Amino acid sequence: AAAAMVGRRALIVLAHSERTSFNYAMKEAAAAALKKKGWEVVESDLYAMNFNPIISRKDITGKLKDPANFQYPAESVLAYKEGHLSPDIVAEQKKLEAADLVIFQFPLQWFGVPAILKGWFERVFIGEFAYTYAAMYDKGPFRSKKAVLSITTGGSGSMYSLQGIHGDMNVILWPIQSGILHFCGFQVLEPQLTYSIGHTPADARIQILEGWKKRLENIWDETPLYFAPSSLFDLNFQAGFLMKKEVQDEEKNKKFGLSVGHHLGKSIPTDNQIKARK
Amino acid sequence: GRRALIVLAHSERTSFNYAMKEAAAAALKKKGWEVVESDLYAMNFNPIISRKDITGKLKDPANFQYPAESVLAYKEGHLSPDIVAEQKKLEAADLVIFQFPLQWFGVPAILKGWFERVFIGEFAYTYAAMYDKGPFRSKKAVLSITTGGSGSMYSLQGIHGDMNVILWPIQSGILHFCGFQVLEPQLTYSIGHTPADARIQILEGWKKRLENIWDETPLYFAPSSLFDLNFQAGFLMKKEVQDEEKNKKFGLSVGHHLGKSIPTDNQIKAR
Ligand SMILES: Cc1cc2nc3c(=O)[nH]c(=O)nc-3n(C[C@H](O)[C@H](O)[C@H](O)COP(=O)(O)OP(=O)(O)OC[C@H]3O[C@@H](n4cnc5c(N)ncnc54)[C@H](O)[C@@H]3O)c2cc1C
Ligand SMILES: Cc1cc2nc3c(=O)[nH]c(=O)nc-3n(C[C@H](O)[C@H](O)[C@H](O)COP(=O)(O)OP(=O)(O)OC[C@H]3O[C@@H](n4cnc5c(N)ncnc54)[C@H](O)[C@@H]3O)c2cc1C
Ligand SMILES: NC(=O)c1ccc[n+]([C@@H]2O[C@H](COP(=O)([O-])OP(=O)(O)OC[C@H]3O[C@@H](n4cnc5c(N)ncnc54)[C@H](O)[C@@H]3O)[C@@H](O)[C@H]2O)c1
Ligand SMILES: NC(=O)c1ccc[n+]([C@@H]2O[C@H](COP(=O)([O-])OP(=O)(O)OC[C@H]3O[C@@H](n4cnc5c(N)ncnc54)[C@H](O)[C@@H]3O)[C@@H](O)[C@H]2O)c1
Repeated sequence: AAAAMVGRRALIVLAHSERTSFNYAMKEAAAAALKKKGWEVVESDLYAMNFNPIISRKDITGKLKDPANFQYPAESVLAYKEGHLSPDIVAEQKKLEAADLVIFQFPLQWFGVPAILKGWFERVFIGEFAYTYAAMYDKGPFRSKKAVLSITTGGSGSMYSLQGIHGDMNVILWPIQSGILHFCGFQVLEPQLTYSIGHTPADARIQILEGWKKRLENIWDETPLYFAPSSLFDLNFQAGFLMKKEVQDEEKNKKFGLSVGHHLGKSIPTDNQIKARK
Repeated sequence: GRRALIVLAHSERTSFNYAMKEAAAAALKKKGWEVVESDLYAMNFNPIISRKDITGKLKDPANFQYPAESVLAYKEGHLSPDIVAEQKKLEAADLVIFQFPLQWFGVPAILKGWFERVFIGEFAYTYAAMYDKGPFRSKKAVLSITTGGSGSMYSLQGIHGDMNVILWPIQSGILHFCGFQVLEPQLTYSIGHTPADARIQILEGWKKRLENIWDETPLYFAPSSLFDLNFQAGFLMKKEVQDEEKNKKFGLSVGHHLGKSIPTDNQIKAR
């Protein structure tokens, strides 16, 4: 009936302290659904792990190159290559290497990810492992993997609409989806947005769980979000990593920009960071 | 005698970030400001929200909810004392300066956590008082950021895309949301490839700016009065205001682009 997805691995990263939370419920739902379709599922429950989110010298267990002028980016890359990274970092890196699908489950906090997840990015997404300056965006190491955000908010969807007090949600997601995930190569799927979960009745919450589960059955066949391909740009320091001139000329006449970040002073394509286009 | 709080998020005293903090403190003191600091790494500050932040009796320990529990604790005064000490510095401060390196297109984890544990409901925001009506409307804030990448990379045509979009969640979502008037950010691009003689010039320029910082015009955000501030209306833009804007070519701000063009450098330069 569905002899598929049998070879495939999934990592679920959760950033909530309480097992009584709807965030925890969504993580359980995701794991169940994926297992049922024959995925292997690994988890990182950052609060349960008591994960340490602060970068420091202690992340390098070997010999620093220049302890007088300590620079986390350079020192962390050397340590990755020589294998004297702190073992909590390495364990997470091995889960990522193995995973084909990565799901991030968290509550929106101050228009962003929780501190503990931010720190996970900071300590685990090391140079050479997750990105290089030669291989950015679509050429990056994780180009064979897919990622998706599943977010809960306290505020209602109207508040994050084009005319809402808080403003467009597409703008809020951009730094995360483009700046962190796509930067390392991930194909980014449509975010799962659960608005105003605190004022949602029980019957509706169950529908949401059921809908999440249903989505996950075919998650791998979805079309990803649109980001400008790197090939539109001159990727060297002399050109300034600017958009190629021929591409500027092709776009001179169009009404819409390419993406939220590449709006080009024009209109932002509707729901660029929320819905795929095919 | 006005008061200033400088929040720093860098671990190394050898860093240009540390240099900029020292420069800021010197300049402000010279002009007769009182200067308080939060060096988050030096303080070994704890950035993770937990039950431990409430020292008293939880309202509902079976179904723990940080937003509700933190607000009760603020009102009854059983917040963890590390949180309270920071809150007292904020209350006193007229000017707040945030000094940090851009990390993953955002603030460092340790500063994010500072926001999460210190900007508690009732203290920093309510629901009645959002944005320009918020508790900190009498105070001014400014970001001072360093990046490794060059400014061309964050231009309209750069690989990384518009810097105005990157700053919006911080300046609007965190700072303006609580009432702060937000001043033009101090952006130091490609600090890694800047020599010592140039860095000292930059420090000197930072210092020069700070002598008149209080007289500057703040960034533009859509006033709250353009909106229907109740749950039934959905906090949407009022109909009359939608009609007045229907024909204009530019939107109001980065977040309130309204499907039109974003006013140039909305989050970087004042009017
Ligand atoms: C520091 C901070 C910053 C914040 N910033 C923002 C912000 O910028 N924007 C914003 O919109 N919000 C913000 N919030 C609010 C926050 O995003 C919400 O509290 C969060 O999304 C709630 O998710 P939860 O899983 O914790 O819900 P809970 O309140 O724990 O759960 C919601 C409801 O679902 C019920 N439930 C749990 N499990 C199940 C189940 N299996 N089946 C059915 N019902 C179930 C619960 O019992 C409860 O009734 C912020 C909160 C904090 C603490
Ligand atoms: C996890 C992580 C994520 C990152 N993500 C991004 C990203 O998304 N985008 C981005 O653009 N960058 C990113 N970076 C890079 C980061 O922003 C830069 O490395 C940072 O801005 C460097 O600033 P610094 O103060 O540490 O100075 P450094 O350049 O690291 O070192 C300071 C130098 O200044 C010198 N100096 C100090 N004081 C003085 C003085 N008074 N006079 C003269 N010289 C002085 C010191 O001697 C030293 O040589 C990231 C880095 C990390 C670790
Ligand atoms: N933008 C931000 O930075 C930010 C940060 C935090 C929260 N928020 C806001 O959080 C809201 C989500 O709803 P909420 O978390 O405020 O819900 P809430 O806590 O106000 O839920 C209210 C319900 O809980 C009941 N209740 C009983 N005792 C209570 C108590 N001690 N405290 C609170 N409620 C009690 C009320 O009677 C009512 O039924 C959104 O409006 C969102 O904007 C925004
Ligand atoms: N996260 C990011 O966005 C990002 C991206 C790329 C690189 N980085 C980091 O920062 C570094 C990027 O380099 P950078 O931007 O600091 O400097 P750079 O290496 O690009 O400096 C350019 C060099 O050419 C010269 N030069 C600079 N501008 C010029 C111009 N307009 N015309 C002619 N010559 C010019 C300079 O004197 C310098 O020697 C990388 O080494 C990496 O560590 C971060």
